[PDB]
Amino acid sequence: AHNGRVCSTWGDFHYKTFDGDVFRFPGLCNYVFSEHCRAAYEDFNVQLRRGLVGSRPVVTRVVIKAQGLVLEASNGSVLINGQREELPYSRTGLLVEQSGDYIKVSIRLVLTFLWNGEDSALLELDPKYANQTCGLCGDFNGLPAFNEFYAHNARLTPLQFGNLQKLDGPTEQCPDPLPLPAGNCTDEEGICHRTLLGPAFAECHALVDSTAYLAACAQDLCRCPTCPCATFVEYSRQCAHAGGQPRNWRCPELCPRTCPLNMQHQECGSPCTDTCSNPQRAQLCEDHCVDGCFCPPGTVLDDITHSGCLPLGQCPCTHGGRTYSPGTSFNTTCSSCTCSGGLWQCQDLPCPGTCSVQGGAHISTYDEKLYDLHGDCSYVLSKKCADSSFTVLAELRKCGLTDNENCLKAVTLSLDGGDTAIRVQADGGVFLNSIYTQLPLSAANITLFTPSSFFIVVQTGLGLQLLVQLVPLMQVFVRLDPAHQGQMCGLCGNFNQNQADDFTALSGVVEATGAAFANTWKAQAACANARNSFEDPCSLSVENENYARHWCSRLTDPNSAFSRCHSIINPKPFHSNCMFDTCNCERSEDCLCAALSSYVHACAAKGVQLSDWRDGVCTKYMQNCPKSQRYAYVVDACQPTCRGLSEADVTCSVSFVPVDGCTCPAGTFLNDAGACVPAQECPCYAHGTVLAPGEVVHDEGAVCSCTGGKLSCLG
Amino acid sequence: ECSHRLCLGTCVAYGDGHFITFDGDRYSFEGSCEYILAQDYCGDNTTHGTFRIVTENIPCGTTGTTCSKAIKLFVESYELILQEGTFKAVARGPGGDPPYKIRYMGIFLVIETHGMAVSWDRKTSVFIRLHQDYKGRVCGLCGNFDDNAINDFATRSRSVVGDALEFGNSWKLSPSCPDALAPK
Ligand SMILES: *[C@@H]1O[C@H](CO)[C@@H](O)[C@H](O)[C@H]1NC(C)=O
Ligand SMILES: *[C@@H]1O[C@H](CO)[C@@H](O)[C@H](O)[C@H]1NC(C)=O
Ligand SMILES: *[C@@H]1O[C@H](CO)[C@@H](O)[C@H](O)[C@H]1NC(C)=O
Ligand SMILES: *[C@@H]1O[C@H](CO)[C@@H](O)[C@H](O)[C@H]1NC(C)=O
Ligand SMILES: *[C@@H]1O[C@H](CO)[C@@H](O)[C@H](O)[C@H]1NC(C)=O
Ligand SMILES: [Ca+2]
Ligand SMILES: [Ca+2]
Ligand SMILES: [Ca+2]
Repeated sequence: AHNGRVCSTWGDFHYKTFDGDVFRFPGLCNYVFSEHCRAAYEDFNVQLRRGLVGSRPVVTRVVIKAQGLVLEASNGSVLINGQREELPYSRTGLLVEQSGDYIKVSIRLVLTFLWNGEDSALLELDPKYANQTCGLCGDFNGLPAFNEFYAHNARLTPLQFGNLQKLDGPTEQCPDPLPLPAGNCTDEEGICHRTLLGPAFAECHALVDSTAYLAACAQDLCRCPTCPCATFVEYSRQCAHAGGQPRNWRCPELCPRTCPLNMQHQECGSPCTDTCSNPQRAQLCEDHCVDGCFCPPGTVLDDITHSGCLPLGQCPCTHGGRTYSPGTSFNTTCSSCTCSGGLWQCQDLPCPGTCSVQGGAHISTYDEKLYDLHGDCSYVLSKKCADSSFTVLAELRKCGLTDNENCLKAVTLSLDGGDTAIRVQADGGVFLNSIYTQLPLSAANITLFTPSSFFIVVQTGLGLQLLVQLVPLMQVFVRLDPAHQGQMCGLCGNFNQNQADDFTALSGVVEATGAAFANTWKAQAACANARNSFEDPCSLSVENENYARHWCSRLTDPNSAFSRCHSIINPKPFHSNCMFDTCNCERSEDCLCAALSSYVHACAAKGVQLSDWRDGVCTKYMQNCPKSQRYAYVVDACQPTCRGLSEADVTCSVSFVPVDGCTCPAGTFLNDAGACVPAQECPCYAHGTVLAPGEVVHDEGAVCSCTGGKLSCLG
Repeated sequence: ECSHRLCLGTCVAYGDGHFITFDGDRYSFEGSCEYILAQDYCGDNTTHGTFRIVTENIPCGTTGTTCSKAIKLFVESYELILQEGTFKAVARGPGGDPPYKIRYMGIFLVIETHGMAVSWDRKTSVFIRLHQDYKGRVCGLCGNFDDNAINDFATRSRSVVGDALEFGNSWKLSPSCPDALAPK
């Protein structure tokens, strides 16, 4: 262990070098406590300043210089490179903490400096610094009695030795301590002998000799009689550092210590206090005994709310910075996790898988393997490749000068082995079996309707739902009842919760990149193979650069509307999509707002209602609405219609993620004419007959009324 | 038609903090403390597990941007610290023969354990190759090796998060260490 890689300074100016020496040196200036001084380039330079508190010998300032880092500890405060910092302060290779009763500065592979704050200070050094250091801590050559005190072949007294390692301030001339006259007292009552030679440090007698510590205890007895326990504390530290196990020597009279209610003050407690945040940290630790507050065995520490040491099964859990007292639960969209057993017990609610094609080029599969596809053909977007039950096709078409300028142009749901084909174009035109079909339409369990002017919903009973975006451009989203898990094929991958198998082709091997995978799923053999694209279109135009940057940066802004989803969905792929689109898109605003809409819609699929994100952006999509309609951010149901309120509707029995778009406002309905009128202006419909509002009629021996669009009949 | 030989899973921890876990997921995490790059010491029983790998970012001449790594290859009761350009051995437990083997593979220190081979470029990249036996029973910053990359952001309490910072902050060895802030 830390056999001879330790030096220390304690109590009444007692200095202990690496190799085992002890001597008193009552200096009162700055001193080179240790320094890498036999190397071409120095690694550490730790200096001490020793002063008086009324009469108590203390350390008033430590200045550790290491590898370009300056660390000045004084006045209970720490200065890191000239700036005050709040404990703990951590950086690559460096960490300073208020651990336990001290201030500990560990510069990994360099040094370990403990400073109790008043009098003690201990240095652990790497083994590679042997023979290359010089200072009060010695030379680290391993030979105690022979090489610290020979200044050009002459032996020195500890006063002279400590005076050699002196360093004045720039404008300071500190004197030297004149030798202290003879001592007195000694250990008359025998306290030093009784304790140090007592049971507690038994095995410590086998590692560290107590003679100098006995002398120092007696000498401190000559000083105040509330300060003789410094030497015992130092002997405990040294015995722990050699490897031996010190035992508890403190008694309510022998410098008693106090700890919190659940925390006991121990000598030689395990340094790594298990805490149910990491309740098994103390498993395979490597660090010797350390003194301090500890917990009774079994009840690990609670560092999450600081309720003292708590039983393993009654301490909280943490999710996203939120505290959860054990017993509580939290369900995500996809899974529910209960805080119990000191952990999160997580079960999964069934989750419909979600493929999507955004920007006409980017594809997020069911396994969430985002990849780019710059192709010009019809690609089998998804297909239950056991059978031909359903086959979602997407036609991606090149839209500009560059081969990597693509737009989605159609979504052709083939069905029943090609017997049926629902083809949603990019203008919004919907073709049922290559025949124009307005919306809604409900037949063969297939339901087509527009929740708003921006989206078209193609809901089927076979399991898959298509949600297609037209504004600002053409994007597709696909939802699957999780029953089809690990069965599908096509571009969107086999939906088996594995991102490494998504590129499984029909030949039984995982394909390498996006385009190489896609060129196996082309619909027509005459298509041209997609090509891998490295050239970022962002590099072309500086004005395109600044425009795309200044707008797409709204994604990752922690103060932005999108921040609410940052802690759930990582927005880096979405920001890359926005950059690539806007830079490559001829209609930069269109692709930009398509990217922002895509991010919003994905987050709302995960279950977050991002709202009011179009501040000063994409407002031409606010204004362009059809007359008598209006925008809405949370459209989470069917469209309120006069026919529907009159006689119900199959349309409104479909659950889809809440999309945004243009709809009639609440309290209004659109008649068969499509104009938006309140309920009072739209008629009840009986047998398909327009029965005007507020009109009493006769039918089949009955009297009926049309109140607020609602039909009532009596008799 | 492919031969059916099993292939070793691969975790890659390199650069300023890029990780490619066993299940193929990729992310970036700039951590400064000691982080469990792998272990079998996670389960309803921790003690039927064998090994453990921690890493942390050494600066080699300052306290600034990272310059190298520091690995702690524990194997049962043995231990191997990889730093500064070579290896060490702080074997503390039962003193039998090494359950590891050491080799100088090109510009790499390669340490095998008959089912778990660690390759260290001697500066900053670690590539770990595991047998298919350890599938689903490991954890840390190389995921849990389950061929399910979506949930590889499983923290200490197995609360799968959508954020890299929380997943990294979970696996720090010493809870006293400060959590890394937002990477820049
Ligand atoms: C330490 O700093 C505080 C202010 O932070 C000051 O009031 C005090 O006098 C200083 N010295 C001591 C011994 O507290
Ligand atoms: C330590 O340094 C002294 C200084 O000259 C040298 O004579 C001696 O050989 C060195 N020994 C070791 C073990 O480094
Ligand atoms: C999810 O958790 C919340 C809070 O405990 C609860 O109100 C809600 O009912 C849960 N969802 C379920 C049980 O589907
Ligand atoms: C739904 O599908 C079944 C099976 O193909 C078919 O028999 C039925 O006519 C369809 N429509 C309804 C309303 O069930
Ligand atoms: C493993 O853990 C279970 C509880 O999860 C416990 O019942 C069992 O005794 C443990 N086995 C060993 C060998 O520790
Ligand atoms: Ca010496
Ligand atoms: Ca898959
Ligand atoms: Ca996983």
